[PDB]
Order: sequence, then C-alpha cells, then structure tokens
Amino acid sequence: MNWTVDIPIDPSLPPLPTDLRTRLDAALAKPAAQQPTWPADQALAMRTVLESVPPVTVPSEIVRLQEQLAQVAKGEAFLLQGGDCAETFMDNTEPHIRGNVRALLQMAVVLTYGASMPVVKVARIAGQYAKPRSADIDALGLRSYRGDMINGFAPDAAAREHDPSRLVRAYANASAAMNLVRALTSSGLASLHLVHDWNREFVRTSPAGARYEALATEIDRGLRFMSACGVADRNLQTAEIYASHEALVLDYERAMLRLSDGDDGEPQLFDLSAHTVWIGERTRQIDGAHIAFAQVIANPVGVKLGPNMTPELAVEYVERLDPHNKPGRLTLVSRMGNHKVRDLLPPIVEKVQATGHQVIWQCDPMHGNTHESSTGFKTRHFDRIVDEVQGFFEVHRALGTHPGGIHVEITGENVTECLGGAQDISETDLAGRYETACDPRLNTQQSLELAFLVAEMLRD
Amino acid sequence: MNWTVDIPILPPLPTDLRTRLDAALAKPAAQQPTWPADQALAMRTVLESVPPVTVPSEIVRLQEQLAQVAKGEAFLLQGGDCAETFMDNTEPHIRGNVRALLQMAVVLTYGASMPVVKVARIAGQYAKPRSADIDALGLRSYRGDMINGFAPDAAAREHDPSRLVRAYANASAAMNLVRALTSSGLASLHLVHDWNREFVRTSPAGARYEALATEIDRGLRFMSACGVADRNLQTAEIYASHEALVLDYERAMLRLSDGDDGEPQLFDLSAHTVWIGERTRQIDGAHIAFAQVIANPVGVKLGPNMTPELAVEYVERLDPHNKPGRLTLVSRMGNHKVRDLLPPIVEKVQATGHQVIWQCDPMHGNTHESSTGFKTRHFDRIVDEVQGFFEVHRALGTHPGGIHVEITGENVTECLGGAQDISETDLAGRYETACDPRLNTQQSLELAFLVAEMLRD
Amino acid sequence: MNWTVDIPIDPSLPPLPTDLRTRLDAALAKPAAQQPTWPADQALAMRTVLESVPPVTVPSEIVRLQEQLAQVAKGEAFLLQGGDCAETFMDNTEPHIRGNVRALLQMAVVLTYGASMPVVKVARIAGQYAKPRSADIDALGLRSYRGDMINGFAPDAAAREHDPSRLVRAYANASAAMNLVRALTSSGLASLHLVHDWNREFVRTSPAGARYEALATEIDRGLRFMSACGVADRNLQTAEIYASHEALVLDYERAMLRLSDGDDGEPQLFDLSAHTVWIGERTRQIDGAHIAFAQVIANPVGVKLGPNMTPELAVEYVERLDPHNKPGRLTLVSRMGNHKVRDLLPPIVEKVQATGHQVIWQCDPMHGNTHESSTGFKTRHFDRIVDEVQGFFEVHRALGTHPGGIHVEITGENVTECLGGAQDISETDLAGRYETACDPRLNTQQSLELAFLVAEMLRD
Amino acid sequence: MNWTVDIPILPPLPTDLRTRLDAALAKPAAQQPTWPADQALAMRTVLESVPPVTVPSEIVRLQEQLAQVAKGEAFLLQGGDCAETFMDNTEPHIRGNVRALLQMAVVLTYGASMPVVKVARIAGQYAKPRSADIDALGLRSYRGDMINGFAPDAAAREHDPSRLVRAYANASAAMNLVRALTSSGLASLHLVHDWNREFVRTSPAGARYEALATEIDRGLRFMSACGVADRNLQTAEIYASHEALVLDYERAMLRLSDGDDGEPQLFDLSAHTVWIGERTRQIDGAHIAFAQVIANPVGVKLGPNMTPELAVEYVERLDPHNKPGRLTLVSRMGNHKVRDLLPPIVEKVQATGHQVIWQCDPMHGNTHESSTGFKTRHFDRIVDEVQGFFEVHRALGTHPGGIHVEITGENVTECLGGAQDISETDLAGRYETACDPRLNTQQSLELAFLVAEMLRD
Ligand SMILES: N[C@@H](Cc1c[nH]c2ccccc12)C(=O)O
Ligand SMILES: N[C@@H](Cc1c[nH]c2ccccc12)C(=O)O
Ligand SMILES: N[C@@H](Cc1c[nH]c2ccccc12)C(=O)O
Ligand SMILES: N[C@@H](Cc1c[nH]c2ccccc12)C(=O)O
Ligand SMILES: N[C@@H](Cc1ccc(O)cc1)C(=O)O
Ligand SMILES: N[C@@H](Cc1ccc(O)cc1)C(=O)O
Ligand SMILES: N[C@@H](Cc1ccc(O)cc1)C(=O)O
Ligand SMILES: N[C@@H](Cc1ccc(O)cc1)C(=O)O
Ligand SMILES: N[C@@H](Cc1ccc(O)cc1)C(=O)O
Ligand SMILES: N[C@@H](Cc1ccc(O)cc1)C(=O)O
Ligand SMILES: [Cl-]
Ligand SMILES: [Cl-]
Ligand SMILES: [Cl-]
Ligand SMILES: [Cl-]
Ligand SMILES: [Mn+2]
Ligand SMILES: [Mn+2]
Ligand SMILES: [Mn+2]
Ligand SMILES: [Mn+2]
Repeated sequence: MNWTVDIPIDPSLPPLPTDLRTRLDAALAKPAAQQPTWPADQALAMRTVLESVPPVTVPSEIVRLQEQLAQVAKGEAFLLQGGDCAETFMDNTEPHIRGNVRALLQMAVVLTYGASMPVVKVARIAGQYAKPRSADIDALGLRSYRGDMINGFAPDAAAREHDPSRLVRAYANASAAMNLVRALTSSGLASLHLVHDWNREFVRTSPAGARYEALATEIDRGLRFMSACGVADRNLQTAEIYASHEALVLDYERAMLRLSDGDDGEPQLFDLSAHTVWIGERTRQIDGAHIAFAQVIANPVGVKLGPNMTPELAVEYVERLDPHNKPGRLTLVSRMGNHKVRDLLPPIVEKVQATGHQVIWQCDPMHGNTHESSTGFKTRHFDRIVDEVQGFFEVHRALGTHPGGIHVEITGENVTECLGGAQDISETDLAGRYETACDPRLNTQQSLELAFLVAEMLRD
Repeated sequence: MNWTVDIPILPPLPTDLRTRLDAALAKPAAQQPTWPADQALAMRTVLESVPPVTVPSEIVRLQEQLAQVAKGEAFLLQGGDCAETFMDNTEPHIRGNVRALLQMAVVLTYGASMPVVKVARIAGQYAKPRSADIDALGLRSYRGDMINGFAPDAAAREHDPSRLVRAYANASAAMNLVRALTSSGLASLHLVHDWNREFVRTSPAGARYEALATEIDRGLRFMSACGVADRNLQTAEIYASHEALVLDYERAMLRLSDGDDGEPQLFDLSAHTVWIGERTRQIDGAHIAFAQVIANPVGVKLGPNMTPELAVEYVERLDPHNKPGRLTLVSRMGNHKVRDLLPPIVEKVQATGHQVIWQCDPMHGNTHESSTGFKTRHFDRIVDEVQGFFEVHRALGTHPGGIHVEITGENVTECLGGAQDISETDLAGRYETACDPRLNTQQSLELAFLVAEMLRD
Repeated sequence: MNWTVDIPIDPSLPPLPTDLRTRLDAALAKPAAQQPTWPADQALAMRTVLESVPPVTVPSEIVRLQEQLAQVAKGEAFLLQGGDCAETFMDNTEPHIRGNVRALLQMAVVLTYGASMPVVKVARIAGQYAKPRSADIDALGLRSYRGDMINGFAPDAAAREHDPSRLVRAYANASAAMNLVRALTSSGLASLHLVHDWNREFVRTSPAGARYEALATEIDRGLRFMSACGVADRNLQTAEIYASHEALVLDYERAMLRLSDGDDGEPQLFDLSAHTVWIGERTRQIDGAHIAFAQVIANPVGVKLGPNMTPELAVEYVERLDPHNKPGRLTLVSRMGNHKVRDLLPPIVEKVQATGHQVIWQCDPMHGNTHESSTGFKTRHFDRIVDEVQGFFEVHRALGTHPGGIHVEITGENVTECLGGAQDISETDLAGRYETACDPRLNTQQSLELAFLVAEMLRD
Repeated sequence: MNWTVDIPILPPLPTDLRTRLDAALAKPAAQQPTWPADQALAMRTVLESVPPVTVPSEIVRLQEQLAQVAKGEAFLLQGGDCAETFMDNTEPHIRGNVRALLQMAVVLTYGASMPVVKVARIAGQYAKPRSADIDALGLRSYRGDMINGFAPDAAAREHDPSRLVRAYANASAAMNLVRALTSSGLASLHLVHDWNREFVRTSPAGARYEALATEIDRGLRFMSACGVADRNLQTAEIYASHEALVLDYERAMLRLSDGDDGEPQLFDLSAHTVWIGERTRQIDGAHIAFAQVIANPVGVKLGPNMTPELAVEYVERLDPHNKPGRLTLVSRMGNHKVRDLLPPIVEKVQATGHQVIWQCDPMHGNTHESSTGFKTRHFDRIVDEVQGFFEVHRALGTHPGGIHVEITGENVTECLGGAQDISETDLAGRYETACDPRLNTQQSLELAFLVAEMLRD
C-alpha cells in the first residue's frame, strides 16, 4: 500500500592500505562543497556496502583511456563527451540507454570523419545522478532536487529528503547501465555501417538535409572506400564508449575507490564509479576536497571553466592536478558562453600552455548558454552553442593549440528542451517533450546536426 | 538499512507469442517459490524495465557458435559456482571464477584443437531446486539467494520476492564486471597461460602435466613466431548462464526482439543461455514449454532415469525446427552408470537427425556424503564420468560436445581428490559452497588437463 | 665489332598429355591471322625452350583473378587495365617499369574511391611485345615492325627479319619485368599512402589542379578516416597488379601453356605467359586459331570489339569462349570511337545480355580514337577518349548493365604522344617526347587526370 | 640457335661511393673468372640496365628481420642447391626446393618458437670457387654456370662472359617464380604442413618424428581454434641469396638507392643477401671491401683455420656501425673441430659488443669422398656439427642464430645417412648435384626435425 518496494542490504573486503588511507583521510578533511546533508552514521553504512561491490569499471580500462586521451592532449585524437544532463533512475531503461549511445556514436562517426582522426567517446552515463545546487529552496518552496543519487525529482518533501540509500540505488543503476552499454557496443550497435545507416536516414529526413547531404555523401563513400580497399573490418564492428560523470558526491565517489592489481604497474588509487570524472564550476575550489580528491585518484580528470576563471587559477589547477606532467591526465573545459569565449579563453590557454603541461582543451558549449524562455522552460539556443564551439575553435586556431574535443548534453529521445536547429524548435514547442530532469539537452536530431556543424569546423 | 525502488506507473506481444507464452506458463510448474502473486507481480514490474543482462545479438551469436559445437567443430565449457551468492558477489570472487574458467578454456582449447565456447555459471545462478522442502536442520530449505537466505534461521528462509530484484541487481553487476574483465586484460591468452604455468610449478602433480603444459606454451609461442599473435588473443567471450528455475524471474526478464528471419521472437535476456534441471523437466511442464517459447539456446539435464524415447521428445519439442545447437542435452549419470545408460539415448536421438550438443555434467551424478558430515564429490569419480562420457561417444562416432562443471577460483576444499588429496578431515577448513561442492582452482584446472588428454585420444 | 652479344641456348620436361595435345593440335590447325613468317623448324626450337622455362605467372594466381573478375562481371568491382601500347625490350628498365606501375596504381586509387568498389588492376606488361599489322610494307618501304617479340623497331631490313630467337628474348624480358613488378608491389611501391602522396603532388602542380582538388581532398580524408577508424592497414601496403598482353604470337603463347597441379581442381590447360590475355580486332575471326586458342585455355580472356561488330557475332563469341557460363570468364572490350559508341554499342550489350552469360563490359577508348596530326605523328585526343568512356557509361547506365572497367594505353614517362588534357599538348609539342613504339599513349599526367574524370563518371 | 641482346648506347655515384667502390674493386680479387675486360665490360653494360632481381625496400626489410635473429629473437635458415644450374632451372626444381626449404621452415619455426627468416640459395648461385684450377679429368675446373659449363669438355669449360647475362636471365626467372610461388598457395603453412605429414607416414623413421610432427599439427590447429588462422599463414617470404663470388656480376647488379637516414647508398640488387666464401675472404681483398660498400646484409664463412682476432677484424670492418644483423659469421668446422674451435671466436667477437648472427654451415666442413668415387657427406656428421654448434652457444649463453645447408626437393641420393641409409653403392643412382652433395628432401626435412629438438633443449 506504499507503491514502492524496499530492497534489503547485506562481509567486508580488506581495507585499502593504511598508508593510502592516511593520504586519503588527510585529503578529505578539506571542506567539500555541495555535499549532501544526510547523517554520517548512515553514509558510512552505505559507503561500507559500496566498498565491496563490483566496480562499474576497471583500472585496465582506465589506464587505456589515459593513453587515448594522451593522444588527444597531443592533438592527434579528438574527445567527444555527451549524454544526459542528469540521469534519472526511472529512465535508465534499455531503450533510453540504446538511444543515448546510438546518439553518441552517430556524432562519433561524423566527428570522426570530420576530425580526420580517431575520436575518444565518453558517455555522460552510469553515474550522472547528482547535481550541484544554487538555491537552498527551489521555487516550489522545497529543498532542492540534487540528482537521484541524493533525492527524488518529485516535488514532495518526503521525496526531497537526502537519502543515502540512494547511494546504492545509484550503484545498481550504474552497473545495469554500464553493463548494457558494454553489451550494446560489443554487439552490433556500434557497427560503423549501421550507425551510419541511421545517419543517412537522418539526411533523407531532416529539414536541413540538403545542408548535410554533401558531407554525408563523402562519409558514405569514404566508408565504402574502406571495403573497396579490403582493410580488415572487424575494427569497424565495435566502438569503445567510456563512462563519465561529475564527481560530486564524495561519499559515493570515495566509496568506489580501489587499488589496482599493480601487475601492470605499482598499485595506484583509482575511482571505479566511472572511467573519467570531472569537477564542476561550483565544487572546484582549489583548497577543497573535490580538487584534493581528483588529486589522489589516477583516473583522467577534468575541471570546468567559466567566466570567473583567471589564468593564474587555471595554472594552479594544472600544477595541483597534473604534477607529473602526464599529457591528457587533466582536461580543462571551456564554458564561457558564445559572447565571451573569444575574449575570455585566449589568455587562459596561453598561460596554461606556457606551463609545460599538455591538457585537453575541451569545449563545453552548453553550460555557458542557458536562458529561461517566455514560456517557463529553461533553455539553450542551438546557434549560441554551435557558436561557442566556433569561438573555441577560433581561439585555438589562432593560438596554434589543439581544440581537444567537445563536452555536450544530448539524448536519443526526440525531446524539445533546446530551441532551434533544423527542426526550428519554438518556445511553444518546448512544452511538448521537456523530459529532462535538469538542463535542457540537444535532441537526437540536434546532437547530429551539431556534429555536422562541428565536423565542418574541423575541416578548415 | 535498505534501498527502496519504485514500481512503474511494455511492448505488446504479438497475439501468438502472448498465447503461447500464457499457455506455456499455465502448465504446472515445479519447484517454484511459494511467495504471493501481488508481490511477485510487483517485483516483475520492476524487472520488466531494468536493462537486460544480455541482449539478443549476443544470443544469436552464441547460437551460431553452439551450432559449431553441435556439428562436431567446437567444444563447450560451462562452469561456475554451484550457487552464486549475493554476499560473495565481489570483485575477487568474480575475478577468480572468470580466471578459473579461462584457464581451463586454454587447456581445453589446445586439447580439443577447436574453439571452446565458454559459458559461465554466473550472473544469475541464484535459484536452486530442492527435493525435500524441510531442511536437515528442520528449517525450510534454502533455494538460493533469489528466493531466500542461507542463514540457518526461520526468518531468513521465508521466501522474499524482494530477492528477485536483488538477484537481478547482483546479476547486472557481475555481468558488467565480467564483460569489463574479459575485454580488458583478464582474458589475454598469454596472461592466462602464465597463470597455468604457476600452477604446474607449485601443483603437487605439476610433473603429471608439465609436459602438456609445455606443449601449449610451445603452441602459443608458435603463433607469435608465425606473426599471428594478434587482437583475437587479447580477449575471450564468456557467456552468462544459469538454470531457468524461477519462472517469476525468467518471465520478467523476457524481452521481445525482431528476428532477421524477420518474425519477432522472445528472448530471455536474463542470461545468454539457460537450462532446465532434472527436477523441472516434466515434458508437459511449464519449464519445458517456456523453454519452447524463448529464442535462447537451451539445455536439458538428463538423469539415469532417462529413456531414449523421452530424450527424443525433448528433442522434437525443444528443437522442432532442427537447428543445430538450439538444444544441449547434458548427461549426468555418475561414472558407474554412464557407459551402460547413455548410448541407446545417443543412438535414438542421433537417429532423429537433429544435432544436439551432448555435454557432460560430471558433478551432479557423483555426489556423496562425507563421514565428517559434508556433501562432497570425489575428483576421481568426476574424471571417470567424463572419461566414459567420451568412450560412449567415440564408440558411436558421435561428438562429445562439451562439459558442465561446478568450480570456483577460491582455494576451497569442497571436493575430495585431485593432486591435493583433499580429505574428509580437510573439508572442514574451507567448505564455503552455498550448495554443491565445487572443484577448487587446482581441481578444475587439473580436470582440464585430464580432459584435454581425453581429447587427444 | 657487331655491337651486340649472342646469348647461347641450352633437357625437356615431360610433354603435355596426349589427350590435351590432341585437343590442342586440333585447335591450332585453324587458320591463324597475323602470325610471323619465320621458319617452322626454328620456331619449334624456340618453342621447345619455352616449354620448359619457369612461367611468368601461375595457375593459382590466375584462378584467383578469375574470381575477382567474376566479381567485376557481377558489377561489384571495376577493371583497370593499362600500360604500354607496345613494350620494347630496350625500355624494360626498372625506372620505366616503376613508372608504369606507379601510374597504374595512381589511377587505381582514384578509380577505387570513385567506384566505391574494389578495382582489379591489370597491367599491359611483361608480354605486350607483338602487334598486328595492316600493311605488308611500312612507309619507309620496309617489312612491318611487328613488336620486339617478332622484329626490331629500327628501320633496317636486317632488324626487320622475323627472328624467332626473339621468342626467348621476349621470355627473359617478361620474366624480369614480372618479377620486378611483384617485388615492387609487395614492397612499399603500392602503399596506398605513398601512391596517394604522388597524387597530391599532382594536384599541387597540374594546371587543372583546381579541377581535381575537391575530389583529391575527399580521397585524402576518406583515407585518413581509415586510420582514424583503426582498421588493420596491412591490406593498404600492397596491391595486386596482374599481367596482360594480347595473345598474338601463338608460337610464344602455345609455348607457354601448362597444366595445373590439379590439387585445387581437375587439371586444366593454362597460359602462363601472362595472367589474362585478349585477342585483337584483326585476329578475332571466329573460325580462327586465336579464338580457338582462347577456347582451350582457362585464363580469363577478352575480345576487342570495333565498329564492324554485329551483335550476333558478339554472341557467337560468348557461346564459343564462355560455353560454361562462368561469369567474368570472358570480357568484351568496346572500341567504337566516341562518335559511334553510343549508337554502335547498345544493341550488342542487349543481345549479349539476353544470352545468360555475364561478361565484363570494358571500354577501350583508345583504339577507336587515333588520328594523324598535321605535324606527322599518330595521335589521339584526350577529349575524344574521355568522351568514349562517357558514352560507354551512358550506354550501360541506360541499359542497366554494369560498366565493367577501362582498358587504356598509358605510361609513367612524361611523353607527349597524345594531345590535350590539363597540359594542353599541342601538335608541335608532340615532337618533344614521342617515345612510343606504336600507339600514342596517355602520359602519366593524362592517365591520372583521366582517372579523375572517370572517377566522376562513376559517381552519378 | 641463340638469342642476341643489344649493348646500350646510368646515375652517377656520389663522388665518395665511386671512390670507395673503385678503391674497393682495385684490391686483389681471388677466384675471379679469367675472361677479357672488353667483353666482361660489355656483359656488365647490359646488366647495369636489367631490372634488378631484388629491390632495396626488401633488403632493408631483411635487415630488420636479421637484427631480430641477431638479438636472439629469431632464427635464420638458408638453403638451396649447392650450385643451381641453368639446365635445371625449371618450374619443378624451383617449386620443389622452395617446398623443401618451407617444410624445414615450419618444423624449425615450431622448434625455435620464434620466426625463421628463410633465405634460399636460389636466383644466382651460379658461381663457385675452385682450389685446383685443373679438374680431376685434366679439364679446366667448372666454376658454375655463370662462368662455364659442366659438360666435361675443353670447349665447354672455357670461360664464357655471355654466362653473366645468361645467369641473370635465369636469376630473374627463378626469382619471378619464387615470388609467384610464395605468394600464391605454395607457402600456406597448412599446405606445407600436410606435406610434412606425408613425410612422417612414408619416412622409414616416421616414428622417430611423428611425435614432434603431431605436436606441430596441434600447434597449428590451436591457431584456428583461437580464431587467429588468418592472412599471415597463407604466405611466407623467401629471400634470394648466393655467395658474392663473381665481382663482374655483383658489380653490374649494383644499384644506388636513397637511404631513409637520407644519405644514398649502394645495394647489390642481385640478391637480398650475399656471403663471402672461405676462399675469397682475404681481409684486404676485393670481396671483403666490396662487402663493405654494399648496403646488403653480408655473411662470412669461417674456417677451422679461423682465429678470434681475424673474426673481430671481420666484425670491425663489415660492421663498423654496430648494426645488429648487418653481419652473419657462418661457422663451418666439421663436427670434430666445432666444439674446440668456435668458442674463443665467439667470446672475442662477443667481447666487442657488436651483435652478429652466428650461423652454422654443417655441410662444408664435413665433405668426404666415397670409395665408389663420389664426393659425399654423412648425414650423421652434418647433424653432429649443428649439434655442437648449439652446445658451444648454450655453453656461452650466446645465440645459435640459424643454419646454412645445401638441400634440394629432388629425391636425390647425394648424401649418406638419414632414415634412408643412402649408401656409397646407392649414390650412383641419382647423384645429380653440379657440385657439393645435397641433403635430399627427406634428409633436409629430417635435419629440420633433429634441429628443432636441438632447439627445444
Ligand atoms: N572502433 C573504431 C571504429 C568504429 C566502429 N564503430 C564506430 C562508430 C562511430 C565511430 C567510430 C566507430 C572507433 O572507435 O572508431
Ligand atoms: N579469443 C579466442 C582465443 C583466446 C583469447 N583469450 C583466451 C583465453 C582462453 C582461451 C582462449 C582464448 C578465444 O576465445 O578462444
Ligand atoms: N590492396 C588493396 C588496397 C590498396 C593498396 N594500395 C593500393 C593502391 C591503389 C589502389 C588500392 C590499393 C587494393 O588493391 O586496393
Ligand atoms: N607467414 C609466417 C608464417 C608462415 C606462413 N607460411 C609458412 C610456411 C612455413 C613456415 C612458416 C610460415 C612466416 O613466414 O613464418
Ligand atoms: N551483493 C550485495 C551488495 C550489492 C548491492 C547492490 C548491487 O547492485 C550489487 C551488490 C547485496 O546484494 O546487498
Ligand atoms: N514479461 C511478460 C512478457 C512480455 C515480454 C515482452 C513484451 O514486450 C511484452 C510482454 C510476461 O511475464 O508475461
Ligand atoms: N532504473 C530502475 C530499475 C532498476 C531497479 C533495480 C536495479 O538494480 C536497476 C534498475 C529503478 O531503480 O527503479
Ligand atoms: N635455363 C635455360 C632456359 C632459359 C632461357 C631464358 C631464360 O630467361 C631463362 C631460362 C637457358 O638458360 O637456356
Ligand atoms: N655498376 C657500376 C657502379 C654504378 C652503380 C650505380 C650507379 O648509379 C652508377 C654506377 C660499377 O661497376 O662500377
Ligand atoms: N631489356 C633488355 C635487357 C635485358 C637483357 C636480358 C634479360 O634477360 C632481360 C633484360 C634487353 O634484352 O636488351
Ligand atoms: Cl555548500
Ligand atoms: Cl583535413
Ligand atoms: Cl594475315
Ligand atoms: Cl556512390
Ligand atoms: Mn548540465
Ligand atoms: Mn548444482
Ligand atoms: Mn595499341
Ligand atoms: Mn657449396
């Protein structure tokens, strides 16, 4: 008579090493922004369960991504990151997951051709369950909705309480999703020829299909050249999609830390919640736990940069989070907004470039670009977004640095949460399918089209 | 504490699949947990939305490869905990069963001299049958974690349908991890073989086997020397399987996919392949007929009690389309009866012209009780059963198609015998099974060698 | 004191089988057009030497080409054949051979992309040493120069005598060339990336490089997409170039016949002078030895067709030379001329199509297109040639048949034996490098450019 | 009759290469044919235009791979007629030597457990040295077809520089054919192995070897079972080699190519690799210094007479840049002296820190004369020499790097011993060598097995 079902929880594995634990305990002491307010005794319970479950990724996989990213940081691959703004447990379904990966790969092929160079594919998925808040109380006068990792989307005070059981529901969800994403991509869903076939079907039918035919045709034909050529095609059957989410909830993040075998190398501390995680704009304080936390772990990390960023602060990131000068170890993600990315960005890049360190310069053109529409709904303009990428490019091309890649919020559903692009979404259209639990994201059409427009940036 | 999941508030079956499934599930169903329909239904509703543990493309893939084994051109290895447990469903235990299975796969690959299709008893082996309802302690029998708990107490043994969603939850996570594991370094042939070599050094019967182990090293080195030591060797495909025991479970994880033949059909996406057990195989039973509706390759355990004609009905029902490898028939007779009992069954089935995989479950036939109190197996008897399994087949020119064994990566002491000479006295030291005794790491591996030799003769 | 050097000649291998010899003896009895007039006793000597030397090709190689061609006849690959009009012993040098293969592969990549489908590469080489004659006496009043297989190019009566030692010099030459062609292509010379690099260098510098840049750029990028994609590239390191020549001198051709192992299949009679050979316009008489000869051997054969051809005669070819309906066993090569290919061709194709048999429809746009220039020199216009291909296409596209490929005369040298194309060769230019011993051929530039123009035909 | 070739009526060497080559060729040159300069020059002029038998890209390729053998990570096999002949330069003889060499390559590949670089004495082994000018019959000695004819008559033995261009002519044709052969079916591992199996059935000592032959089949089957039985196995690279005996020949086939290091250098494109012989190795001789100007990997035969210090000079001259595998040093001592003589030579050379390939020429040391009149070898002695060749190397931890043998595909009877027990009486039946006696098909193969075992210990 309560419409839900309580799943009961459980034999601890051996603790991490006293030496690393001291280094870790020392790190976590620093003030943590945006953490949830739930009781410590309870968190510790749930963390204890997390520390003994199977991890959503593994060290071999991540060191392997560190190498690929390395190659991006070196300007020889390009990085594509994308998926839901916020992942909601109710919607972590096979169809939704198929569609977001389908989307990511559809751009992947378009960006791959355009970039003329391998693309590294990272999904926002299997862990993007917590967000930062601005406001203590939301408009409905309720405690902020902080991501299903922390609380329910429903506007009922019960729903909103920070509930750390949610840490585990997070975990089961991310697993499930992860393990689908793997099956999907190891099976035919990331075939090049199929993913492309979806792309053709897009051109047949987008309003702006003209805009795209020419390039879509080159792609077909350069693909067909591959079989003309007889190059062994198995590598065309399967695509690697890594998993990323913002590391916000340190209890979950801390919970999922593990030591590597050490067989490949001396044992390191990694975060197995995900493959790479970033630190947001609100949690990035230099002297804070989040930056500290990113310091300890080996995963590739990223840090978001918005307008307040000062090249000197940039640098300090670089010296904190990339002390060893491992290229691609750290990514920095411009999110100025289109109007300011040209002015704001250049200095940063140069100050950072001067350092030594090679970092991925990745453009997030979504978080700088959000505005409320006359009709109620939070929104983003396709043009302003495109545009920021164009600016991001222009900044790097001018400075002779590498435009590492893009970070975007998209989905496979035909949502109407972003205005414009070939479908010409109108503020009224927005009511029809605003099914995002947070930031408005590029619909499957807007994502593709965006990747066409970015492909054309990459060939200039 | 506990975690709370919501009940949703979903594509219609083609009229025929609905009828056939329903007809299917109306028949009598043995060994089903006794929990309420409301609550079972509820659990089902959750599950009918979770992401599947496997996906169709893979099962078809597995089919193509089982056809290979069927036709005599590949060998099947199926191996795992006898009953996985939620408590033990950890990175180490998973990692080590995956390794134990892989290590036998390489020895087996080299002895077959054909590919071994590798199927783990993992990601859903949470449900057992029981023949006596009331346990030895007078407590209700443990049916495995998807139904109830081991802890020997009234409360714990009550059937908890919360276990269905919990079981799936542990299913995904192991699956996720096995996929992650087999596609990163854990399955590098070379890396796996090195593990085997360690075994030959430190085994007590290293010598016995070192020779064959050297011939594999030489095999494997040979590949490099021919400049073919490439991508294929860095990865292996491990398929998830379990007995399709709980119909509220399998029914929930069903999913409807299109067929390249172009009619839609139902796969059970709780595992790549599932098998009906000895106790659930009634021909007009819910399980057999369920097994007739799902696309998945199925297997059927076969008892000593089995008769050629029944086996044929099994074949004409599970395999009404004569697709090779749709149907495995797993013999378990014990070493003492396998020679007498199996052939006629082989001939009549063979006479039909369907090609099934004949697979040998050595473990299940051969169970016995210690005088120290523990349910156990003798390594010697297990080997003998696979032994005469082979002789039966050679003698008819039929294909000994693969083996089904219960093993673990842990150095357990649940089986007597092997190089170790595990003893009834010894069993009391690490006997961590939730259920049937497993070959530990040394014993599976050992049995792998001994089987490959059976393979070379 | 004679400026030459006589190389002495030699132990017979076992004869071919009495049964096949009877079939063969019976076949050769038919009148042979255009054979040389040299003494039979001598021919027999030289044939005896040929029958025991190592063959320039092997059966495995040829059955393997029969399959590829099959695929062309089925409209799924495209056939490219080209090299010298006439090969002269003096010029069968490593540089000249490099350049003609370099040329053939340069078009090969361009046609491959354009065709969107594998191209089968056959060189006119390692055996194109004999030609047919029109005229008993040439203008200089001398016995016709018939190819170095038969006599010397020099205008001295001594040179012109039909000398059957020349059969062997042919053989040594063809070997030498063949074995270079193999080494070259198994080594880096048929790398895709290198061959393409030559192509880029062509665009940088042809006058008509604009015309070509766009497509050249697609090619680069679709190539770069291959490495972006990570497809195993060894297949991109090496190209198979088969050898073809016209089978004119039956003594040489007969001399080189061998029986296969039979291990793959029942033993067949093949011609190991070459991989595939064609029968010319003058030697193709139906009741003649040349057609008979092509009947006996398993090699893929072709027959040239010019304006006099009547679809019924076409058919009889088809029923004679492809009795078993093996697709791609027989190729028929239109050489109407541009003005007539549109009118002349259609009926033939349809009459032949109606038969059952699948034959490669290959366009020779060179032999229909030759005219003498005001300045003395035999010549061909780039446009008329292009044009014939365009017509050949148009004929097939209209009939919904497959345009199998092209047969062309080209070289790697920057000769000026053909007028026009991007360099705008003028009749006066022609004196500068008319180094062809026969028909004027496309210079390395005209060949490429031709392949650009044909690539554009294939994408319509 | 005869065929007449014209004399032409061609890129200048960089001043240094011209000087160095000239300086090179001015030194004294032993064992050179005695024909006139005009005529030799003429022949040269022809040749300086013929297409080369090999090309640079390949020789560099061969170098990279010889470095592998040098470093201990690959094994070198070099095998052919002792002197090819124009008369025998036919599709069958070629096809069968290529096969005989390949068949040893597979047994050897599997025993080394590393790649065998396979180098044929083919496409130019037309020139021999002679120690006595006047032959046993009082006729001028036969120096091989590139110089003169076998036919035992005055006329035939006169040095005919027409032979230079004829020799190239036969060179190309064999080369063309070996390339054609090795890239079409003749070199399929599988196809080759099947040939080996036939050998084990019908050999008289099949048994002796059947075991090892089964372990290769199993090796080779293993590749398929791991799904790696791909393109690489359908082809093998056979490199042409011969002794660089005739300087009018090698000098003519020289060609100048660019170096990726970017300086131009001269390769001899008459073969992939060439070796100086025992009689032509004078340190200040034309051959050694020629061998110092060409880019090609070179090898140097080494006599019993050899001293550690000379061997070092050889290394410091042929290998002045310390590139591994630029230089092979081929021991031939006979079984009786190899153990005593070779080590010190190994140590001093090793002491230098250049890495050479140490290769064993078993045949040349061990020659002896029948009492039936025929020059012969005992299979037993040949094996023993490779034997102690290995012991020497194991004993120093140096790398036994490969072997150089004279074999043929023909069932000849030119060597005593082997499973066949070829006998002095027997030698008179098929003793078709133009020169040194060859291991026939059975004997090469046999020696391959026996060597691989030397390889497994
Ligand atoms: N695996 C390669 C090729 C590939 C397969 N499918 C794809 C889908 C999109 C982009 C690339 C691919 C990679 O990531 O490219
Ligand atoms: N991938 C092939 C070969 C292989 C890779 N890793 C392995 C691990 C064990 C046995 C075989 C393998 C297979 O699954 O057979
Ligand atoms: N071997 C393939 C690819 C290739 C390599 N080099 C080439 C040169 C031109 C055209 C194609 C190729 C083929 O014939 O294509
Ligand atoms: N191509 C590899 C493997 C191989 C192919 N064919 C062979 C013939 C013999 C021995 C080895 C091989 C090699 O040269 O080794
Ligand atoms: N196996 C433990 C921990 C766990 C929790 C959630 C999972 O998804 C997986 C495992 C349990 O079932 O409580
Ligand atoms: N799980 C449903 C069957 C079902 C499966 C897939 C569907 O798309 C629809 C229905 C059952 O138990 O009966
Ligand atoms: N996404 C779902 C369904 C689900 C339930 C349990 C899992 O382990 C995974 C997914 C939820 O939590 O409601
Ligand atoms: N070997 C024979 C036949 C031959 C002729 C010309 C060749 O190119 C090759 C071989 C000879 O030398 O006379
Ligand atoms: N063959 C010439 C040398 C040479 C080689 C190549 C050249 O490009 C020029 C000269 C000689 O005997 O001396
Ligand atoms: N092409 C030349 C050079 C040559 C000579 C002899 C050959 O075997 C091959 C080529 C000629 O005959 O003059
Ligand atoms: Cl805060
Ligand atoms: Cl570009
Ligand atoms: Cl005539
Ligand atoms: Cl197209
Ligand atoms: Mn967002
Ligand atoms: Mn069991
Ligand atoms: Mn012509
Ligand atoms: Mn010799």
